Amino acid sequence: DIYPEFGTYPGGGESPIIPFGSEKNAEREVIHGRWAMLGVTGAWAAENGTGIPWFTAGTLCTPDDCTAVADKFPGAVAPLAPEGSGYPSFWNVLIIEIVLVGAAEAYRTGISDSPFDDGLTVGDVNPGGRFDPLGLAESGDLEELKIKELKHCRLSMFAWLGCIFQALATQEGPIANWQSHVADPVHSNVLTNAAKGFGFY
Amino acid sequence: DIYPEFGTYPGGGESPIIPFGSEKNAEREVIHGRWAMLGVTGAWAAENGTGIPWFTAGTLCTPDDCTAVADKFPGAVAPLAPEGSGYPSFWNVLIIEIVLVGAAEAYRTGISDSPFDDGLTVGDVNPGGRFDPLGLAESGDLEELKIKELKHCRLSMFAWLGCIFQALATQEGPIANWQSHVADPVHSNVLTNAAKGFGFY
Amino acid sequence: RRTKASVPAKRSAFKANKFGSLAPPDLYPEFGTYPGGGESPVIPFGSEKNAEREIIHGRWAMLGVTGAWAAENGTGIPWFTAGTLCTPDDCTAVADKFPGAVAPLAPAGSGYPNFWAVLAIEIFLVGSAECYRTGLFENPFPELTQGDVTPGGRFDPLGFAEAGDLEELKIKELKHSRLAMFAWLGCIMQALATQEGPIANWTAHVADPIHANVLTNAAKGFKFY
Ligand code: CLA
Ligand code: CLA
Ligand code: CLA
Ligand SMILES: CC1=C[C@H](O)CC(C)(C)[C@H]1/C=C/C(C)=C/C=C/C(C)=C/C=C/C=C(C)/C=C/C=C(\C)CCC1=C(C)C[C@H](O)CC1(C)C
Repeated sequence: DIYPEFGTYPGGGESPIIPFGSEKNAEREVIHGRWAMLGVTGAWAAENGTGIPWFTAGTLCTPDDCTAVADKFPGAVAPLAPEGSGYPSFWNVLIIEIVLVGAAEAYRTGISDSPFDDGLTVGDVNPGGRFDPLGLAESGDLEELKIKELKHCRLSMFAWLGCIFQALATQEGPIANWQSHVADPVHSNVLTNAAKGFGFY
Repeated sequence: DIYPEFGTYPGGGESPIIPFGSEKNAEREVIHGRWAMLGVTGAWAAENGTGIPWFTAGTLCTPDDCTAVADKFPGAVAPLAPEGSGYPSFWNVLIIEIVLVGAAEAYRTGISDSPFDDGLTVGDVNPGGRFDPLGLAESGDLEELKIKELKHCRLSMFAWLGCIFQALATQEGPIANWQSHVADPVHSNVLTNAAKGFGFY
Repeated sequence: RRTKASVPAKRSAFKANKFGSLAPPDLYPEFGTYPGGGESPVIPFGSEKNAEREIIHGRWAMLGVTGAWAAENGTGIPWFTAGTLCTPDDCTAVADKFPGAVAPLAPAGSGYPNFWAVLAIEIFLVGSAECYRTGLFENPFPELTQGDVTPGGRFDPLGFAEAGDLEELKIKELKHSRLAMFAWLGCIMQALATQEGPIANWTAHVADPIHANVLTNAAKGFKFY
């Protein structure tokens, strides 16, 4: 069996708890997983590198101050910024964020015409035409690789939901919570935190 | 076109996010919308004219005392109560509103027969048999006015949802949150209040 | 050893005699309808499995509501804090929690329910039963069907199912199930809002009915505003 766990891939199955409904729901699922995966690994890396929890990283960069981000990146040869000048600013990045992500979005979904105009079809999660220069889509069992990615997608989203609920309850951070649990698993758990209260009880 | 924004009205096509399901859902959407129109408009007007938050307005009338509600109307020529505080009462307002709203609801749905004795049909929204003393429904484009009503329904409900979550976070009031936003658009928003922790973090 | 294969001819210690239906011919005049007898009033029927899921959550929530009720009546400890008693450390306390208990789970001294001991027994018993109920493990009782919430063989030793009308009893259980689940939801929301046990909230609400309500505690912000 390809998918021995509880649920099954959309292509074949029944979706036991929630009905399958639209196929756009499956499109969203994959995209949510492909995103949350990047989010979870980014929160992991930010906690490991800087010790700053992900959920307050936005406090760092603000309209008045967005210079602190420059010195955070570990092992960089020169800063992010022009040193004292600190050209990077919240708005400086924001205009860049909105234009670049909006272009990437729209050329993905087909709100605007595809610039690549290379036969790629919008509304498919797996293009496999240009976004795989390495050819791992072409080679190997492509369907099995869709399965693995899906599994990683669902795991990462569930871990993301865990991360947000741990940020709400513990207020410490994902990796800080991981270190607390590993240092002592018996007396550092969700139920131990509930016994102590989540800061509200 | 008719519905250029995201999504569509019940007859326009398939729902993007939640499948349409039962036909009664459209009726619930309209009724909830109209109640949210009333609710948002009341929350605005009471906060603008008086200044009390709508959410704490519940505590203001209580069976210990419901005279603070009296005379708290802008430009009120006629007092709500006599000079006597005893005549106005929380249960006096409650009993009449229970019987009036229960009658209105039962007549609208058909638990009890229509006293109006009109062509207005139960299990139906905006019959228009008598609810529109002015014939601009039929004189104007009835379908255009219906889609306009529905767009205002969805706007008012989404705004009411935002109002309740702002009350839970900001605890200052919807209109008062508006005032804070315009007073300082960049230092007063969600992200700033999240940096403050919504009063809990 | 030879094969005897005699006739047991044993009767149930108690076997309820036919009592039929004790309900009116109308069976769900309440809001909504039982599954397999009409259209779901509001929420869409997710799957055929959802009926059995409703039954299981219902029976579990019945048992949970009665447990919180009896625990608070017998000890005064709220259900949501009763977990803090039996822990890997100092699970001795959890023992003497039953009013009138001739003996303690923890005899005086070291003798005691260990959390891990209790836990290990809990996994080995409850998980086994949970699996045997569902398609996991196998079927130790072939005469019964795994995946059926109403087996009604060895699981009704008193035979109420066959003694009365089966389907009215089924809907009666379903109504009790939905009532107890909604009551359980009320209990968790009350625990969140007031930080006091269900029977404590009940007592506060019956001593002075006019105050000690949702809206009274809301006037204080549910201790958060
Ligand atoms: C938002 C992301 C997302 C999306 C769009 C989907 C969509 C889908 N999944 Mg995927 N999945 C997700 C999350 C998601 N899932 C996560 C996190 C897990 C890990 C538990 C899985 C695990 C999973 C399995 C194992 C299976 C699916 C299946 C399916 C399909 C059936 C369900 C459906 O159509 O309704 C989609 C409806 C929703 C996504 C709404 C969910 C609503 C609940 C209430 C969410 C609860 C968490 C929520 C975010 C909490 C709020 C937090 C907030 C307070 C901050 C569909 C294609 C099944 C399938 O393909 O069948 C063939 C299948 O077998 N998925
Ligand atoms: C209770 C109010 C309500 C109701 C009954 C409906 C019902 C409907 N809408 Mg409307 N709609 C609403 C709210 C509502 N909508 C709001 C606020 C918006 C603006 C965001 C819209 C925007 C909208 C669009 C754009 C479209 C619809 C469509 C539809 C139909 C699709 C079926 C559906 O939604 O399932 C019934 C509803 C549900 C199953 C909703 C469950 C709740 C969801 C998952 C999350 C909501 C969060 C919740 C408020 C959190 C509360 C927490 C708080 C208590 C603390 C149906 C007629 C579609 C349509 O007509 O297609 C033909 C369509 O295209 N609606
Ligand atoms: C988890 C328990 C549970 C389950 C599995 C079901 C399942 C079912 N019910 Mg039952 N029911 C329940 C609870 C439940 N119900 C409760 C508590 C009540 C009393 C209010 C009822 C009352 C009821 C009636 C009156 C009827 C049904 C019907 C049905 C069927 C159709 C609905 C469906 O498939 O979608 C199930 C979908 C859901 C359960 C999703 C709803 C989720 C909301 C948001 C509630 C979440 C609860 C809570 C706020 C979570 C807190 C989280 C915590 C972290 C704070 C199905 C067998 C109908 C039927 O049989 O049709 C023929 C019918 O007529 N049920
Ligand atoms: C379905 C549908 C159809 C209609 O169309 C419309 C509609 C709106 C009615 C809609 C309805 C939806 C809804 C409202 C769903 C809600 C479901 C819910 C709330 C289920 C709860 C299920 C709850 C369980 C199993 C709990 C078991 C509890 C146990 C073991 C406790 C054990 C225990 C005890 C004794 C005391 C110790 O201290 C410790 C612990 C705590 C361990």
